[PDB]
Amino acid sequence: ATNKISGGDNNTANGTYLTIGGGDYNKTKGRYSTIGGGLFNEATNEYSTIGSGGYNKAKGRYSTIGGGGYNEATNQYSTIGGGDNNTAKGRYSTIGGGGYNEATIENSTVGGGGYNQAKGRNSTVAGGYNNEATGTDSTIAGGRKNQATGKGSFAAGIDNKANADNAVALGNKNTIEGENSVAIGSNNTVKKGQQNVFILGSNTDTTNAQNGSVLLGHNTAGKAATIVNSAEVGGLSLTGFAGASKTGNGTVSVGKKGKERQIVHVGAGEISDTSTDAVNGSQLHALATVVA
Amino acid sequence: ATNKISGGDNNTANGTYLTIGGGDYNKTKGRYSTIGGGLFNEATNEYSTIGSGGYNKAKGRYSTIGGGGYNEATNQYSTIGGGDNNTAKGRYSTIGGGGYNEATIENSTVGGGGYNQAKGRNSTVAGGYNNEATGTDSTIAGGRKNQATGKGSFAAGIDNKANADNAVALGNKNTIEGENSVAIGSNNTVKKGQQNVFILGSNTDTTNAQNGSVLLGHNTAGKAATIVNSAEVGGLSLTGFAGASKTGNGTVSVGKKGKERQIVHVGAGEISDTSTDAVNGSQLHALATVVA
Amino acid sequence: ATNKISGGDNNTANGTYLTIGGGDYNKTKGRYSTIGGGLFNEATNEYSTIGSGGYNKAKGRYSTIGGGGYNEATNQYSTIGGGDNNTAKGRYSTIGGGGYNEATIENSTVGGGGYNQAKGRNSTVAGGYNNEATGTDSTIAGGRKNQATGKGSFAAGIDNKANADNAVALGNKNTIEGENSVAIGSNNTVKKGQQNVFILGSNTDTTNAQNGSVLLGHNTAGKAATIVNSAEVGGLSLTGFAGASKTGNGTVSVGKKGKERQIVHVGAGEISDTSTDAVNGSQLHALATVVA
Repeated sequence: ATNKISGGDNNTANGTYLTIGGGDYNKTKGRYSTIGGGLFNEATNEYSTIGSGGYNKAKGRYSTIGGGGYNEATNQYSTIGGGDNNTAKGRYSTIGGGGYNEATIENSTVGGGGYNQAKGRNSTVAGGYNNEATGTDSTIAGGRKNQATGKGSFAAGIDNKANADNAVALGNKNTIEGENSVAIGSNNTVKKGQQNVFILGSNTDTTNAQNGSVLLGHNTAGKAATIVNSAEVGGLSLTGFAGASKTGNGTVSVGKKGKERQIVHVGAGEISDTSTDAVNGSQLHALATVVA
Repeated sequence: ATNKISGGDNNTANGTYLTIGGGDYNKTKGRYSTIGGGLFNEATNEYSTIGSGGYNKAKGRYSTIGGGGYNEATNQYSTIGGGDNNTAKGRYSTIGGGGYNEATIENSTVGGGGYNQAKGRNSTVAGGYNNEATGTDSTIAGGRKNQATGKGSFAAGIDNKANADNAVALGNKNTIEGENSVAIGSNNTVKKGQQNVFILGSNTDTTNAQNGSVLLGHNTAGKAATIVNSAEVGGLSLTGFAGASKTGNGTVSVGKKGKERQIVHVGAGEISDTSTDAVNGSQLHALATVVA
Repeated sequence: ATNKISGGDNNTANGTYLTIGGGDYNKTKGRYSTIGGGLFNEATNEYSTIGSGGYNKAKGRYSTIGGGGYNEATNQYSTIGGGDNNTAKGRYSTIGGGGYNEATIENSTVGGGGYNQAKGRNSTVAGGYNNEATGTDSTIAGGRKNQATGKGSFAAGIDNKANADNAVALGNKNTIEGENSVAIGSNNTVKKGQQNVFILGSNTDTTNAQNGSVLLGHNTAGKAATIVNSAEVGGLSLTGFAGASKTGNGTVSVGKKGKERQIVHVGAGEISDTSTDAVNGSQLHALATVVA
């Protein structure tokens, strides 16, 4: 006799200090739970809340469904703002609204949009469509058809995969499955076992890119690092080159075979036997002048 | 006689299983709609919800307004968490809260903040102020005065325009209106018809940057690619250069005229007639040594 | 006698057109405020709203708390969707849900997650864990333990500090405290007084990087710019170098001492006395051929 249920013949209460504002076929269980009205809403557990709408289920302690239809807030401190067929079943999980979204682990959030999944702990999908953040601390800023399965990974745009730890995939069709790698632009792939690779470009060819490679530009291809201590030009040998690195660091690429790029506005580099500064045309000219 | 309306003399119901918790001047229409209380709230259609507040309008099926004032949730599965003068009129559209925000198409989302507009399908504005995402699958992460009119474009910071397809504008005053281009930093412009341009820099001059150009650094200027098959130094001709590309790929720029940059820690490149590897100072020194 | 309070012996109303749907120990003050039910909820001021739950406080005009526990919406047009111990005390501030989140200034937003703080005007934290956006127009896209104290700054991933104006920190452990700088990758530091520095790389050494420096790649180190007008190789002097810039622009770095990187697919640059185009191996070979 502590409950305030009113409205319909089929509104049922099974507990203490429950309230149903009206509508019909609404169930309440537990203690201090509330349904504002609507149709076929279930608010069980302690201190749960359903604003209204239809076929919503707020099981779990301190759950909240603002309204809409077919939403399910399960688990402690869940929140669904509203929308269609949203499922917040993580602790402190949040779905702002939209359709068919899932926030399934502790502190996961979905801002809205459609068919988004925040499945990682502390993962976030701000909005967009068909985005899937699975890694711990992963983020999808928005867009469509992104994946962020990496720990603390970040993805935004269309069809990206930030699918290794600390992966950054920005733009369109960037696939990252190698640790600590970045791809910004379009159509870029960093495969598993290609580590520390950085791409600011589009339509790159990363077949031959070793670990540590940097790729810049449209149509740029990776290349294996070669050790060059010396060279021979028709009997004449040139020895003592600096930067003939033993380690496999990879190479900074600015184009591909047949589609090379000029590097412009380069300052004059040191000319000495230990110098690893790049050389510009005026410096080579200077020497060629003497060869007259 | 299936309705539960109570509270004020001016609360009106026109339908089946409607509920008004209290307050005054609240209207309900349709079936299974609910107003918790407050003032001048309109909940029409089937299964709509208004928590409370004032002058809110939840027309449209399965609409939800949590509270606040002057909010309008129109169209199926709309959600407004609360706030001032928010308009969610897209299907499954969402506005978390804030003031004067608009989510107008299917699956669009506004997290909060002020004067934000998610007008593209699957578009997202997480928050901030005066941000406008118009493209399909476009994203504005936050900040102030951003635009994302491009399909699957991405913008964040202050005063950016990701206004071409797959455009990435990050930081302050990056304007992109050329396809598949990226600008990260400050004060960068990629105009319409400048395609595949990548800028990691600030205050760049892109007047002379052709398609495919890469600009790195503060004050960096673009430059037109030149074909250089050979050169002549005082009667002496040097022929057979590799990388004298016929195609217009653009050029990687690291500075501007008068403010050139050295490129440092460059590994020794191949010295052969097909070599497109960059050359360091020790390599030029090596040859100069022989010229003694 | 304009109020509709029902449910418990300890539900109190002190104002006009207030409503309490049920539960117990709920307080209402002001005009047109509403509590759906629950336990120990306080809805004061004009047009405030509490859906239900426990120990929630909606002071402030047009406030909204959807549900959950221990939430406090203070100040005009505040919104808390639900969750645990959230505090929205800015004008038009928004918290989607989650636990222990704070939106404290005008137009600030927290999408969800845990221990997030939007303390800057127009600031946004989409979600994640322990993120702190303090700057005006600052953004944290998501992830864990980020800071964005800079005006219009942007951070995402794990443990970043976008802590200067227009700072972009993307990935893991990027620290930016220098004006208009960008760090994308892992373990990068831009200190106060290092301006206009751009890093696309990881584990960089920025001790010797001057203003305007660009660092590319894993393990890349900055280097001070040197003026090189001429050089001397065993009595032979080479004068008239172009790009011997007087200004301190900094240098583009591609590696570090002992771990240098080759730059590959470089187009042939102009060979003239004003040429600042980079030189490739085939061009140096061409000259070496003549030295036979």
